[PDB]
Amino acid sequence: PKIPILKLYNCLLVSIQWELDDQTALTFQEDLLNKIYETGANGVVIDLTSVDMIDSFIAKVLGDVITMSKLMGAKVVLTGIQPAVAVTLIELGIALEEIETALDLEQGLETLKREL
Amino acid sequence: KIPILKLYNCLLVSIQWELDDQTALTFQEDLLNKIYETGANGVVIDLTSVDMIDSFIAKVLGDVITMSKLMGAKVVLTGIQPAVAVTLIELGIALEEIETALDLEQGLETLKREL
Repeated sequence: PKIPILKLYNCLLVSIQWELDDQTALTFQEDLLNKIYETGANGVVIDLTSVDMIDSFIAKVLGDVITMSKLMGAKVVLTGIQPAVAVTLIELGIALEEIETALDLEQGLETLKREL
Repeated sequence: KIPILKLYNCLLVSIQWELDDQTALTFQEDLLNKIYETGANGVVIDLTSVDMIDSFIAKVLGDVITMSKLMGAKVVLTGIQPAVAVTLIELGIALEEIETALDLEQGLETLKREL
């Protein structure tokens, strides 16, 4: 079940809306970077509003895809992190300081535009 | 399930899968619910990645557009492929009422302009 990526002008929009799977997150990390490279988008906003909990594997995947996307030249934003997910990100801890984070998808896109 | 994004007062659904008849009704049921929950005035359905479609799914696509109008939301279809265009015409669903655009951004633009 590939997770979709939306291209809106110069931004990539992602919304995860189900329990993530180790095998799925790896495909998502693989797919997002290709989409950045194929489209040359300036910014990505990843929505985890519908993600109840995550594992350490996903946490590392999520942290790496933020770091990798920035290297390819795209500023990244996370939105909708729930308390359960926030705890696991802190506990590894993949709460990278350079994580620009937002409360909601709209706000993240707003923050994304003002950064650029 | 098919994910649906909410940007301000608009719904963006992109179908990057291969949709069977089972998924289409799930989509129809979920989209009409999403409008009612969100209070969205417009929705953009991107069919750019849909290689082909069948007559049954064609019909649900036409019903979704017309049903969402009744709820008060405007529907724009984007990225329809030639193969899909043949099937849509074949059923006769293709009406002047269907508002359509080439890609998601143009479809979203057409939406804001008419609201």
